[PDB]
Amino acid sequence: SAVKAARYGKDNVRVYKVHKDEKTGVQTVYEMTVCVLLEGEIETSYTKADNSVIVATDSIKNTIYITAKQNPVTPPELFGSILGTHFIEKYNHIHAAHVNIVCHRWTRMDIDGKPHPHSFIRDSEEKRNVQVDVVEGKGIDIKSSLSGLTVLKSTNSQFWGFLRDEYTTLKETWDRILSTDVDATWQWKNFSGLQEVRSHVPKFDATWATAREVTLKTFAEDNSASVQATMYKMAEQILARQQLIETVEYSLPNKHYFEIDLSWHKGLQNTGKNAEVFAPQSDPNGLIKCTVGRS
Amino acid sequence: SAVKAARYGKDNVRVYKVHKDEKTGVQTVYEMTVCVLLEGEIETSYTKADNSVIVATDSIKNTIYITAKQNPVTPPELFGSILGTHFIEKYNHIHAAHVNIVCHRWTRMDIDGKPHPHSFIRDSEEKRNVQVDVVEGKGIDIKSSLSGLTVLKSTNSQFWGFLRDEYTTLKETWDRILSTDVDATWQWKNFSGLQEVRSHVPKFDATWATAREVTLKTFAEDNSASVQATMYKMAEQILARQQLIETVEYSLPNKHYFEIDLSWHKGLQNTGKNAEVFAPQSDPNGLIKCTVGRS
Amino acid sequence: SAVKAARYGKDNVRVYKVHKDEKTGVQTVYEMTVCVLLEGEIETSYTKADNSVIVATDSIKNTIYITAKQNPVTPPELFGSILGTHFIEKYNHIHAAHVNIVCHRWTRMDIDGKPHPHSFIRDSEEKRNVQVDVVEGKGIDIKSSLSGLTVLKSTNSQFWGFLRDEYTTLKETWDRILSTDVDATWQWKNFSGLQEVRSHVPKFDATWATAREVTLKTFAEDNSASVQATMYKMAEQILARQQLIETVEYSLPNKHYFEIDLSWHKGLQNTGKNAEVFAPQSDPNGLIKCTVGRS
Amino acid sequence: SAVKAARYGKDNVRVYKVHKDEKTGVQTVYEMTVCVLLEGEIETSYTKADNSVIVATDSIKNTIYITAKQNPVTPPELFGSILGTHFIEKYNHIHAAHVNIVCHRWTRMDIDGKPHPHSFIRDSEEKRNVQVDVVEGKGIDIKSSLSGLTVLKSTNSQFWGFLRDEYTTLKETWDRILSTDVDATWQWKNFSGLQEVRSHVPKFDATWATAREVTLKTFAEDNSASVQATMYKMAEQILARQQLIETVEYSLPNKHYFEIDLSWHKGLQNTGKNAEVFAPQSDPNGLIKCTVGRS
Ligand SMILES: O=C1N=C2NC(=O)NC(=O)[C@]2(OO)N1
Ligand SMILES: O=C1N=C2NC(=O)NC(=O)[C@]2(OO)N1
Ligand SMILES: O=C1N=C2NC(=O)NC(=O)[C@]2(OO)N1
Ligand SMILES: O=C1N=C2NC(=O)NC(=O)[C@]2(OO)N1
Repeated sequence: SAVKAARYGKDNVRVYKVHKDEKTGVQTVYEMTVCVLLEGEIETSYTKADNSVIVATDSIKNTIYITAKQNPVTPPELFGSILGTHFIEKYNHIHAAHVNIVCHRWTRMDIDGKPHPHSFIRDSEEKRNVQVDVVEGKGIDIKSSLSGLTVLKSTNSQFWGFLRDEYTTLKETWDRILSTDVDATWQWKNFSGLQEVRSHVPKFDATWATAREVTLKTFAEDNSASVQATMYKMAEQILARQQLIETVEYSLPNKHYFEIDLSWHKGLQNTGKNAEVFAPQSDPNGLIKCTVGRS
Repeated sequence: SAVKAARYGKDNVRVYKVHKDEKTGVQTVYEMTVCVLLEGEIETSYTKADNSVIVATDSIKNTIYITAKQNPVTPPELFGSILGTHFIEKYNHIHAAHVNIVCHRWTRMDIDGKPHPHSFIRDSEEKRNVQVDVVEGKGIDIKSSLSGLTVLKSTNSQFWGFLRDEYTTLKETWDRILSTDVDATWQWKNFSGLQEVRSHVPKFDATWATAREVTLKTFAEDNSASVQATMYKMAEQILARQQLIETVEYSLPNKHYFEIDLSWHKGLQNTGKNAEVFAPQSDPNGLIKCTVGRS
Repeated sequence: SAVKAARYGKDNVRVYKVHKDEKTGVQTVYEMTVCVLLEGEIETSYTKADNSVIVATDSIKNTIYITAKQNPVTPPELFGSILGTHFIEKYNHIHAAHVNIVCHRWTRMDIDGKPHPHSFIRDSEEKRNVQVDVVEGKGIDIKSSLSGLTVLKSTNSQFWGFLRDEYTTLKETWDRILSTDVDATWQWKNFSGLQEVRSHVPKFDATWATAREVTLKTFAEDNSASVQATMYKMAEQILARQQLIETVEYSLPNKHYFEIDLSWHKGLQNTGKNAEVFAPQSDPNGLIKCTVGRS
Repeated sequence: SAVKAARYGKDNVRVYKVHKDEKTGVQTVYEMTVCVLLEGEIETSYTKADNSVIVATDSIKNTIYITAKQNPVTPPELFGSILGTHFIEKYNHIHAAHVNIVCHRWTRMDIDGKPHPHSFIRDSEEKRNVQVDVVEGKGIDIKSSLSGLTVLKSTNSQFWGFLRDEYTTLKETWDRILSTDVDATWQWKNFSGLQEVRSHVPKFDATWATAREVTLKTFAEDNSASVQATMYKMAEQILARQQLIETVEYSLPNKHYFEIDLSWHKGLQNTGKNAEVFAPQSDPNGLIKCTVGRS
């Protein structure tokens, strides 16, 4: 037997950082959960009880905190690139570092209509994430995403013209609820190293903002023929607005809201044009995926 | 043996309702999770296999949806009062109805700076809740709350002067992080029935808004001596602003963010005035409670 | 305004303890999550920023670990009584200690049919809990429970003869699935102090074992007329087997499994006597409660 | 722009099935959660609002229940192969079906030392899973796994000889706690179709049992040099016991239990040989992975 694949490291590392402007008094906070997994010439730790090749996961944890102390933690694409680069440069025998960062929201409070200098609210469980793979001799591969963006529209969603056979019970509809939890990922052109990542730094926040804006506006405004058709429009627009993206991926649950026929009770009309009260379904759920690239 | 207490009903009933203004096209959505538990002359269902006294939980579910179809679902204090009153009026042998409602956020989207007529975002997992106890001959007892309001301030929190003995390791501090998940409850004067509840309807949304506003502003602005001292200020202000409240209760975790001494690594200074990177602690957590009333 | 109620302390304190028999080599592990909340002459911490009355929650945490080091952690009723007694004895101004313990399962592994001396499996997420309220001048009040015991029977559950009116759609049944998550609590006679608790120590494990045995056997063997009728039988049996219990409480969800009519597809018969494939319903769920005492 | 990848279907489909032996009265229950995602000539549903190519996810749900009615649901490898094969055979334009099944435990109760004919306990949240990818022209690729198997050993775990540099604070140890949640996957030789899968049916339950047995015994008996070294031994043993497996993958968190120095309190000794009370750490956690194949 032989080791065909191996990686190891520290997961679920919670990190907070504060920036304090002593001149203005304005403080800004960042909170993340970080995972770093390493690959390299580590097989003997598995096959021969050779711990000499192991950079302890505890040490990886320490390194995450040290790197956050010595560098900006934003944008997460940059921080993850710095962190991953560190491991492959510091340790000859480590040849890849896989850095996942989940960024938690701490939005500055407005109090009596003015932004507060040091108070924040978790205004959504929506996350901004990165997956930064630093692979020695193969640059830096970055996937950026937003996830946990939960939305609903109460009309201007349709679903008709789907295949009908002996397995089909679903009624066609021209007016339904659509709700989802958006998971949207944009995959960057490979970067050659940390200099090239740094050279594009403003594009990371800008592209995240674009992706979010396009997602919301397209969801709100598209009189949707299907989840498939709507999500494709989102992806093509994001690709058109950032040439350093190669692909955009969406993964969207269709979180069903079922009509409730109440006509058995005193002839109450609660379906079709009269539908007001619905049963949100926790499960099951449609799950619709696609990855869009350029032709 | 004998039945000393009993209640039963349907829990975890998800409910959506839409309102459609056909003139303007503006749609408004409401989503809840409802629990209704009944008490009454039901002991023989337990002791004698007498199901004749049981209003089936399935029927309670149906009734929740019917009541939502036939009545406003907002404010939740009103909806819960209507729903609870129904059971004690409809069924002679049912003498209490305990209605819990969790209201989920669906905040209208702004698209290109304009409110969208039918698209919504779950802008926070914060909930607005009610507990409405309709007890035959004893009116309607309502507890309103907000919960899951997660906040952090990066300075202007202190904790010194606490008891120090042989069990104490905690250092005094004059500048720390404070973060919590706010659970705040206001208990209304007993209402005699549904007419009296209806007579105060505007006060429910207004008092929720007050409670939220006071919580946020006091958290942001109080240079906090302790969680205890800050939460008391919140409660006393809410009591001063609504005379139909009898008590205000807060339950606040102290979600600790620990300094990380990095001085073992190249003399890095990350404590005290130099503290920038912290370790959020998932557990354990302080838990601080109080109920404030009028003197 | 004035403080009508207050308590505070440390929640979510994870604790592991090992016992090592150096003679035999057999090791035994215990794992808990502990919460201790204190009451007393603490109102000025809320009203006057008086921290002198606060035993820091950090110190309460330290005390939990010290007490676990210096005492048995089993049975949890005893450990909680020791821990609660400590606070009211050590601190003149503290007059109640509220101790909640959740015990996690670490069941010894059998390897090649022999119990292993130091290896364990989390064989269920079922918990054994206590709530120990030590109140100065009022002894020690203990509620013991088991929770998260998830069971299903595939027949020998019925539900017919329930009230039928204009809100009822549920069909009567003489053969259905019954599944629940058992939460069962037994409330002990008040104990005068720690000596009296200690004098009954063997009864704690014995009564937990009885409660579990009775729950399982009654669930399995009762051809159930309703959740109500079955749970009452469990409670009355437990009361008959331990005179130092005053009441037994059950809280049982009815975790519904719905038939699926497939007759629209090629006449497939999957209802009534032909029902084989069912749809487990995540929500909503019936919730059935009762507290049984002696007549 | 163009669709580079797409798949869609129904997720989170809960399924129960009962088998009833009318001769013996013994009933046996199965409960799963199923996901089926399809690929094929579906791009126009995304690009052109062409729903004609969509087999509705609702219909996929119906098909799961119909297939469970008409076929065995065990072993899950077989059920998933039947289900996946159905979609690629029934629909010309569908060319892959990706079937994930999570199997939930319903272990038969023993009551008064005898197996009960129709009562079951969720004896662990451990799962048995499959991932069955049926790809037209490319057979059936099956990955089988066990997950959520939570274990702890209180000694006979070591970790010393790891790399030490300026990022390292971790003390070497020759006696520590090791706890993990086992996720173990075995990847089968490609099968040509459903006949070949059926021809190996007994091997599925047998190999799952082997994997579980080896995991437990190796964990219990290996005086572990590291998670890496122990998990490799598990994988090599499983490969040696089933030649139709190509690889075995483990993913193991190192769920840390930290010593608590109590020497600040009355000289209490709770470290090293005197360590009895530990602090389980919820996060962060080491995460150790490897995939083992044959040389
Ligand atoms: O039943 C279905 N209903 C759906 N709606 C949709 O937009 N696309 C689908 O493919 C579908 O996803 O859930 N299938
Ligand atoms: O250690 C403590 N630190 C705290 N901070 C606080 O505001 N009050 C407390 O009572 C305390 O709550 O967590 N105890
Ligand atoms: O619809 C119902 N079905 C039930 N079954 C039951 O055992 N008791 C009830 O009161 C019931 O609880 O869920 N109500
Ligand atoms: O700090 C570490 N401690 C560990 N223990 C271990 O068995 N292997 C590691 O690589 C390690 O994983 O968590 N790193």
